[PDB]
Amino acid sequence: VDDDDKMLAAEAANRDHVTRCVAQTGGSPDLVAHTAALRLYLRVPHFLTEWTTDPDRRAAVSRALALDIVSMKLLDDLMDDDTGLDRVELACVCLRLHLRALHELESLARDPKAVTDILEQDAVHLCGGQIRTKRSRATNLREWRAHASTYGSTFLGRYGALAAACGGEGQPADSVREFAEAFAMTITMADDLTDYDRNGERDGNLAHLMRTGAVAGQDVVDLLEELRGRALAAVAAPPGAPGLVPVVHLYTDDVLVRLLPRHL
Amino acid sequence: DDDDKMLAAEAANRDHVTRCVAQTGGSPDLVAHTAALRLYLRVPHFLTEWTTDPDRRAAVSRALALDIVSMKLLDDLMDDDTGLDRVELACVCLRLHLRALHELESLARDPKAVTDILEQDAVHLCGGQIRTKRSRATNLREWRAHASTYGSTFLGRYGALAAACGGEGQPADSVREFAEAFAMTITMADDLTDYDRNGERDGNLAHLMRTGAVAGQDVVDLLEELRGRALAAVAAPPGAPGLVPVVHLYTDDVLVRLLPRHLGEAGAGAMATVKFKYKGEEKEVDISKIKKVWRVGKMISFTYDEGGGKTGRGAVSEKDAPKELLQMLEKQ
Repeated sequence: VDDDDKMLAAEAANRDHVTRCVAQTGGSPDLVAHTAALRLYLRVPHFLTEWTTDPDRRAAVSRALALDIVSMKLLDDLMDDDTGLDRVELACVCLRLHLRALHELESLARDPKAVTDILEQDAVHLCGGQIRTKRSRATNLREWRAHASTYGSTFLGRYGALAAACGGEGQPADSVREFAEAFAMTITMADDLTDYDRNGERDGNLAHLMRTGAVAGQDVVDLLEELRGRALAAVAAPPGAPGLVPVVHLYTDDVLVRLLPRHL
Repeated sequence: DDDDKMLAAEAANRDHVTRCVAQTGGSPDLVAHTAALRLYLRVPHFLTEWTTDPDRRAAVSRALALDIVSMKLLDDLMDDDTGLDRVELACVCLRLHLRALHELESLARDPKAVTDILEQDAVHLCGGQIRTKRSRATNLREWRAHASTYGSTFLGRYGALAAACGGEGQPADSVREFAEAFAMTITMADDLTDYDRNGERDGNLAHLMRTGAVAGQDVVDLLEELRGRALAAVAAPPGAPGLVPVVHLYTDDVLVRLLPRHLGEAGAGAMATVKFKYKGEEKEVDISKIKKVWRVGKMISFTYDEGGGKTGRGAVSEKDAPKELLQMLEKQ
């Protein structure tokens, strides 16, 4: 039973916890399905909880994070209003999953108060950030990374801090967060370079800037190597999460080998 | 001076919310939108009426304002008909909500009380709202059932939070009972108002009333039941007597101002009458047939229409004179 077996079971367990919850609160089949298809979002909590030694606590935190992350994803579906799903269901399920997550996370945190501390702390930076992102679209790598740092990095960094706050001891809280923020940007670039064709995205989209020449391929390669570097470092801080090393390489190499060639 | 406290409270909450909206990147339009939520911003003052420490009362009142508004922005976002920017709506919605959670948890008796309360009937509230829009109501019973989740349960939770964060002397169950009953009185008022302000029709109480699907007298009985429920909760020790005029104010407004717009010609249930014996017979006439009426000592004498250019006559003790007849006296 290797790490992949733990990852696959964590993902399935998070998916089930989420769908059960969407369904008991009125979610339509289409919404339950939409929810079941957010694969990475359901998997990411497993990486964030890699520093948690108790297997039972880790599964509990993992699925509580999955509930809020999916919740935020639905809130995001609600603002783009482009999924064809019923906005009432989207809004209601979004609220329901979020409140259940607060309940679950607070019941696992050493200090229940730590949960609302973390969520409030850079709430302005994350929310005001998302507004600016959608207002002024990016025109170069500097502007892109800046925006991605809020809806991507700050977004995941928060769940990083929560996983540390609800994971018991032996948790290097700042490294868990460092990890999530660097990893979040690697995957945000991935999404950008996948969503160009799957969604027909243009304005502010990194793939678009790449093709229109506003951004150089080498710069993009450098950014990825920088993020890889930052992620590997974060997981080497004591106590350390060696399990995440292959994960960092997996997602980074994929953007390099599979996705970048599609734009250059 | 409770009126001055109530007004100040609303302004204080307005201030706290708008600054918060502004600090997050909310546009002037959105800021104005939330500043216009008058009753939403005032309601927290009613919910914290049992809070003895003024400084704590103000802190709780504004934290509640924050979340109540946020939920209102969430609702604006699902209807997507305000013309406001969906991104700002979603982001400000989340930001205010997260701020409210932080403020409330800081005032709570117990660390888990805020999230316990929000989780408790979260499914009831959320699936409740989904079903409200999924199946429009077709009678008073159905209207009331839907209204009990997005109105009563909705405000009931903030009633529970006011009690949880308002230190000692809070009759948790009563604060919430008030919130749930008052929320429904307000919800009926919105329906009877928004019929014209918004052009709302499906599942709308005023529409059900005009359509004939719901009877005026039943609406009156419900409002009376709700006034009674609210008054009782407010009477429970330690008591919040200051809320009494408030309860009557809102209930009477629905009865006096709003209801008549949907019933018209005295939809006050049954056509009132006057019973009397005349020339040895049992007689009863509808106030609608009565022409002239005057007093002679404690007796009320009057005439009326019997059918055609025909005119009736009669006299009854004032003790047996219906309210309507007695009013016709003053009005004559």
